[PDB]
Amino acid sequence: DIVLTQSPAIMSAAPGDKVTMTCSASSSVSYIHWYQQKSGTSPKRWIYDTSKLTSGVPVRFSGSGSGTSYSLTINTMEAEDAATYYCQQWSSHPQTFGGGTKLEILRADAAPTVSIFPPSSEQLTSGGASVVCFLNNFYPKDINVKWKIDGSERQNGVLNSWTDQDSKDSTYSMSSTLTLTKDEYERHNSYTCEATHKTSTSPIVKSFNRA
Amino acid sequence: DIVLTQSPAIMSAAPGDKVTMTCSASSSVSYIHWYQQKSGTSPKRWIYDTSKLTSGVPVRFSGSGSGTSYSLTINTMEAEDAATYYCQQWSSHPQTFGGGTKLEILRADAAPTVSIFPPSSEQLTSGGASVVCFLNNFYPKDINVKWKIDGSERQNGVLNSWTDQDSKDSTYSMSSTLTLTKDEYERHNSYTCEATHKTSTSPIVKSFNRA
Amino acid sequence: VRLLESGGGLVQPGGSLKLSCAASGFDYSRYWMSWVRQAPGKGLKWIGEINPVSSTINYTPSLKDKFIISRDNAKDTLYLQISKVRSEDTALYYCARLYYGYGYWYFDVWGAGTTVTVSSAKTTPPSVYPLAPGSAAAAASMVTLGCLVKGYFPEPVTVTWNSGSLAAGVHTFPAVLQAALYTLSSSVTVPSSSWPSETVTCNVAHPASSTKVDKKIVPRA
Amino acid sequence: VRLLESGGGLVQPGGSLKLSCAASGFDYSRYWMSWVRQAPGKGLKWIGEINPVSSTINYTPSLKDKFIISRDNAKDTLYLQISKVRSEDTALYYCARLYYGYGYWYFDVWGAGTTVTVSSAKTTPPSVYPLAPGSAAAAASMVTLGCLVKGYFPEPVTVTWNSGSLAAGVHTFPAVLQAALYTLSSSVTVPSSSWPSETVTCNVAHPASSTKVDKKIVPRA
Amino acid sequence: RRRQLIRQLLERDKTPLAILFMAAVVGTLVGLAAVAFDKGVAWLQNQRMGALVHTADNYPLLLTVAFLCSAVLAMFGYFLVRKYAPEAGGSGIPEIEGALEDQRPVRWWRVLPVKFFGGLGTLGGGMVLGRAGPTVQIGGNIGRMVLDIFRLKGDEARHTLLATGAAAGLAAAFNAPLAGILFIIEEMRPQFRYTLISIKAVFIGVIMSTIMYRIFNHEVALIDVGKLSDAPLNTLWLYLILGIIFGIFGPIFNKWVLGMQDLLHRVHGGNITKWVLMGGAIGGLCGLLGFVAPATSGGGFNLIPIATAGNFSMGMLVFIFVARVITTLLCFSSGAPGGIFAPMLALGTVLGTAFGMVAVELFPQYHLEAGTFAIAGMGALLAASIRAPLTGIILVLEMTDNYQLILPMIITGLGATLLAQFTGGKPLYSAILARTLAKQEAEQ
Amino acid sequence: RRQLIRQLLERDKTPLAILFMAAVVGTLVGLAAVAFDKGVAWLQNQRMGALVHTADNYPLLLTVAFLCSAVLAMFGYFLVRKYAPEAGGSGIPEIEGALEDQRPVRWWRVLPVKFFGGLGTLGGGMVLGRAGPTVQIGGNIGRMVLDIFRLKGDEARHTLLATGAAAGLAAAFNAPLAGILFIIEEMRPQFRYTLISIKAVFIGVIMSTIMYRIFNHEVALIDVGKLSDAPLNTLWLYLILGIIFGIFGPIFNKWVLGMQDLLHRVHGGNITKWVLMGGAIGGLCGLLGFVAPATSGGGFNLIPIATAGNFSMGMLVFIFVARVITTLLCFSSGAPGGIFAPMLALGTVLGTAFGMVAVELFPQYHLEAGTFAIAGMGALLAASIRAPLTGIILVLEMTDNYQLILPMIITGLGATLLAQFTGGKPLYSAILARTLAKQEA
Ligand SMILES: [Cl-]
Ligand SMILES: [Cl-]
Ligand SMILES: [Cl-]
Ligand SMILES: [Cl-]
Ligand SMILES: [Cl-]
Ligand SMILES: [Cl-]
Repeated sequence: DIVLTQSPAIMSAAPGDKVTMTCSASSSVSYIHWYQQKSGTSPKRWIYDTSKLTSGVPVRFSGSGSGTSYSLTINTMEAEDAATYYCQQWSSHPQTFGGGTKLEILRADAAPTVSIFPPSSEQLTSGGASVVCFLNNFYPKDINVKWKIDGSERQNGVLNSWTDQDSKDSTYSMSSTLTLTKDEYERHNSYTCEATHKTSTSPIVKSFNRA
Repeated sequence: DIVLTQSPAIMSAAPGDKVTMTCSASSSVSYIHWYQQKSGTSPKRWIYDTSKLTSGVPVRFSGSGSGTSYSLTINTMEAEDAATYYCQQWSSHPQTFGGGTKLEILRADAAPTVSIFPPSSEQLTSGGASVVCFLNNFYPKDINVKWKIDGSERQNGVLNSWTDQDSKDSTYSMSSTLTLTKDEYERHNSYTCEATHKTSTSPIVKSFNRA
Repeated sequence: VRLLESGGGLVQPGGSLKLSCAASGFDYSRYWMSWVRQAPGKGLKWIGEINPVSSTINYTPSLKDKFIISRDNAKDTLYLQISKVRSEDTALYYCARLYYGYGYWYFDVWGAGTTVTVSSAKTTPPSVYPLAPGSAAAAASMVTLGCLVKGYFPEPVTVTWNSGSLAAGVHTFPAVLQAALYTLSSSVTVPSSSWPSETVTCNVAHPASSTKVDKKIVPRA
Repeated sequence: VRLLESGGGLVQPGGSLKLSCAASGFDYSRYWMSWVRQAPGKGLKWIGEINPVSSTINYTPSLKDKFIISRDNAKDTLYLQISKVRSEDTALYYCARLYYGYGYWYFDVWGAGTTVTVSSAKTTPPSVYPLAPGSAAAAASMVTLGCLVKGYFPEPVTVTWNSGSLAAGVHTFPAVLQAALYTLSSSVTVPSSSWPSETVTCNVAHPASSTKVDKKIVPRA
Repeated sequence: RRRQLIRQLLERDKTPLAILFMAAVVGTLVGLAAVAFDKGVAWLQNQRMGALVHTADNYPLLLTVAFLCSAVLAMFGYFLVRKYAPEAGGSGIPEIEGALEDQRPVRWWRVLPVKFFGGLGTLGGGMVLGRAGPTVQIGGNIGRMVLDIFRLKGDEARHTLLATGAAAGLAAAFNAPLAGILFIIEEMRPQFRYTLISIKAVFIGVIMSTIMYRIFNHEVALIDVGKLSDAPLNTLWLYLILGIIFGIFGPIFNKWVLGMQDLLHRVHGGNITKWVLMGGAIGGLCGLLGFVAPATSGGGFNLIPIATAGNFSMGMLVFIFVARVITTLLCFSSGAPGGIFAPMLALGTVLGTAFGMVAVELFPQYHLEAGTFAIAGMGALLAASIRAPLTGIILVLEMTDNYQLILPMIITGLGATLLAQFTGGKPLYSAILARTLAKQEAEQ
Repeated sequence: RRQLIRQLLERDKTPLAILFMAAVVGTLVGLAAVAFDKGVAWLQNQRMGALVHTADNYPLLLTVAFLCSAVLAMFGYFLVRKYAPEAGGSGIPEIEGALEDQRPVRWWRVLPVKFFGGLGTLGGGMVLGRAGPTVQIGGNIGRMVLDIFRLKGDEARHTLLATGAAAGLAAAFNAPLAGILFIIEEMRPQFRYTLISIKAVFIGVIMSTIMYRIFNHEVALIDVGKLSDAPLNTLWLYLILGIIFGIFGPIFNKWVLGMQDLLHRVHGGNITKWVLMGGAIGGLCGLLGFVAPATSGGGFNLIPIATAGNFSMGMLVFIFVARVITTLLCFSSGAPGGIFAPMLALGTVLGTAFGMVAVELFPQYHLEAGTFAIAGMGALLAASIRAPLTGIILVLEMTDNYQLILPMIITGLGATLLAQFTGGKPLYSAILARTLAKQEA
């Protein structure tokens, strides 16, 4: 079983730019294939037999490689090239796919928009108390959220989730949700949400007081 | 449109006999076909192109003819041949079928077997009262059923229905059903069913009394 | 290799019905499908034929769109639409598969059938009543049972016993019409030692009515 | 040409589910069908492949019958049975159509794929809470709203706004699992002058739980 | 000289109308004949059932009549050859092939009745003899009989009516017109000197017969196998290999068939009774096998479909191979009035299939189907033994209808002769002529 | 006899050196055949980005639609009149004669000429095949090697020339069988035994076929699907159709021939009267390739459409005659191209038509016009070039309807049966005879 390993695991380059991803085989392969996979859709056959673009593939795309190492390339990559490319062989049974490479529309830094929310009145009516805090549209993806109850640290009960790069503005958005017991919550006032992103030296705070 | 007309419309001969049915065309035809139709079944491709028995057709059957007048024959027919044979042409469009020929088997006497039935309890529960009386497996088909309520004639409401000769045993079976209103029925006792057939001089009676 | 055509039934004069015919057991393509109808008692009359790619379709000396044969090879199904129907259209409609010998085509494998009755009646289910021997049953070597199927429209009804499992000694008389209603009975002779002791069931089916009933023949208690 | 595979879903460890793949838009025969699965986050992994006449069937290296691929060309459908399922079996299952160029076969045309969660945890509707800005809302040019959808199982939930009629400025973070329960929030930025004044409604749907709820985001008192 | 050519070009394709019209009568006759033979052969193998089945109880009584029947006929076959037409006994193609070069006679007034009724015995009995040769030979004589009855003169009318009679024959035996023609003009025709054989004349003959065969064999292929899978290029070399194997085995099988026919000449010395008896011997032997392991006996045709399908196991194939490889020699080599053409197909099919099953499990990534190889070799043993690649390749296609496999079928049958050459051996049909031709003289 | 007996025993022993060379030939022929095929297209492509560009101004369109063709067309004729007159035209009569050692293989000249030469005539839009062009570019390839390796002998000259031809025909229609059956039914010296090794040709044809496959896979040239079958009661209909092709056979031959004479005047022999009359018929064609393409171009593309029954009886006859013209006018005008492929297109169209008539004539035969469209796709070859077998087998090889073999032969046979009994001769052999006699004297 060939061990196809696609080189860049993740990569970003401003459109129009030329980009190239590797795909090494542990042993020897020939006539590798490539499949493009955009979020929410099944894989699509892009390039095959090492370099035959598929009926539809922009002539922007180029295949290549031999025996132990192959590669796929885009002369002037577009925005609609953002996706995950999977090289796969079957010059040896059983077939095998590569770890995949993920192409992202590198863009200019974007300050994150921070919106904080006091637990719904309805949820408080059940012992639950979720303090949601959004961090919408920012680049790069690295961003650090930190909560402060009544002006103090806190990492217990906190849960974050990043979205996958926006197809359009190619920004990132991640939410941080601090969960508590209606009582645990009620016994405090200040609930701040601190966001630290490249775009600024001084973090972005956004709190609200029950009082 | 050729006017195919199959000679004997109906014919009867005893198994082991040589039977032959004709099929003349108004004009000229060639490579006639024949389909066999036994009661209850769609037609079956028997002989074709004037004389090609179909995979399965006993070699008992032979095809023939020529332009104006064709024929189908059975050298020593067997009782399983009881059916209706249809010659059909398509050597001239649109295709056309013949009138058919009903083959009937001649066999030795074979006296009925009556069976009287008292209206179901469920039918009585709705004002209906049908007195069914079968007459299974006789021959010839000439059989006379006659009803007698409380020992008296009756022909009103009586309905008979014969079946068609049997493909296997060449016998007939007819049912006779007297219908009455629950009340009309209830106001009597003796319900006899008399069958008169060649096989006997004295009719066959089979009654039942509500009492 | 089977040809099973549905659609048939009851339609009021000046109506339209789409008879279907599902094929199975062979390659639908490469094949010229046709229709032929048998009028109760009468013979057969070719209706139409529609080649594979349906780039050909010829009818009998009909009218404009009395008939409208078509086919969806994507469902190996043959069709037949009849508009402005009239009594002359009440017959058994078969869909055959066409082929030939020397070349003068024949109707190869004819399907089942499907009936169309043109009338103003109402599609009426049947009533099934068990015909068990009376109390004075002279229980001899063989015992004749049977069940009655009456008050249904239109034809036909299919009566089997124990689901066909009991086929020898069965009878089903031709249905008789009366007062816009059909009526028939089914005979089934079995060995006496075989009946009371076992379960003799008559299963009736009335497609039009869309009904199926199993009457268990029980001795007259 | 379409490849639609159903069957997926929720199954308890040690279970068995028959995934289906209905093919349409091409000739099922002449084709080698296969299955490949993508574990959430991870890559693809070929499961197996079954030739036309199914006189050949291979599976990735996995013991005896963990998998049983088959096909009924009479229904142009590909099957996949997985027995004694375990968490490692929780992934998206795609059925592909196989072809080749020079001869070193490829996965030609894929399908949407069915998800398969293998868990102990019990299904669970979700509770939807409105996330309106606090009382100290610095009502600027744009106003960020959103509604929380927590405590449900299994995936997924579909959140839209005003019924999709409001698609620009929408967000739906990936759901996080915790204590056999899923939780996700949905963001939706709109023009301030556009919100309080109008009706911002978030419509969540949890097919499994068989529920649908519309939470109207009203300003905090 | 260009002076002559320029006049020859402008004179191309002008076959005497009298000639053409006669190639029609020939082809027609060849056909009716081809059928009668084919039909009669079967009719007998039929009786040979109503014999067994009638005695299906007493097993020893079966195996008895299963021997006797074949034997009795087989003998009758040989008899009608050794005592009325020695030229018959055996393929029959070497003769007609030689008679084309005016090197052997067409004693049609003798051969026709002999070869015909003679083969009904050998074949109708259950021997490992084809029907090809037998007819191809019965063919020419038909074309010759006409040539004589209408005393048509001028070599053209003797080499043409003899040639069309052949293809007419071959085609009406496999229901393959193309092959019937391509055969004459790739093997049968005098191999070393331009000839007066009119192609256009042959066609007409072939056609006429193919029709005749269509009038009685309507609606039933001889070898239905359905559209097999395709063949990518990356799996092409595997067919070369298979060819190479056929190539080295090609001449060898030829040595055997040849020597075998010598080593069998002793047993009878030349004695009619030592033959006829040794006849019903191999005969009865065959009929026995045709009830205890049919794949080893009879024509072989019937197992071609089964083989391609992959219904036989590797074990059963090898058994069938060898078994036949033997019954074949023993039957043909024994100078029985029969052929070795068809039975050679059976061997190639079986040998190919086998190759396939191995190929399949060897490279599951080529998504192979042993059935292709069963077809890439169904005519390869013809491309190594009789070294008639083109006629094979086209005979196969003509009856396996899998053109998608033409690139592979050629790459095998080519490799076939490529090794059948580079490793001794020669046209098994030409060598037989050379010998019978040499044996003609070298004995006076 | 003693000789024969020694010859039999000496059969099929082709020099390993010879065989190994047919391989290189076929291989080369192949790559070549492809490049030609590819290039032609590439150009017919430009003519698109050209029209589309001027798709706004109609007259401007019709202008560039003429110019482009003309320009190239001329470039074709030019490279022929001024560098290899032996090219201009089919190319088969030449090679065919060269087989009998009656013409030369100026490969160092012909190859570059015929090749780039055809890219113009064809790449422009002329009613010229690609068959001959390559069959000819073929033998030269097999000759170029014969020379570069001085393998001595006739066998190595008649064989490497032959295999280069089949290799050539094959890589043109992707039909190996045809490629081989051709050489040994037409091309080979028709009246005297020869030193051409079959086994050698195969290897050549194969090697090229592979070459064609390496670059053409997954797409046929003429996809028609499995057509209906054909009962015997409808066989005679195909004979008739053959007889028609058989009378029209020689006639079309007369025209093609004479027409090339009546066209000789216009230029007299003048290079400029040709080259100009070149882009004349050229530009003409390219115009038709935008105002009625069925009249112009190669014709292939409409063989499918024709068999389908997509063309009406009207449109067929239009297309027939139209092509019957552009064909002559283009081929007969000594342009470097073939008349082989376009002859197919005619037979197809002429067959279809015959079909639609047969259909409505006998609805009871449940006919499908598409079958006659195929029983004639190579019947015009069986009357004009009188090469039935190669045709029949070339059609099969690319229509894949073996069910129709019995019909296809009964037509093509009747084709030559009347093409014979009514004058005419191998349009390919007559051209040789002409070009051969006009030679001495
Ligand atoms: Cl011999
Ligand atoms: Cl043989
Ligand atoms: Cl033989
Ligand atoms: Cl020319
Ligand atoms: Cl051409
Ligand atoms: Cl040409």
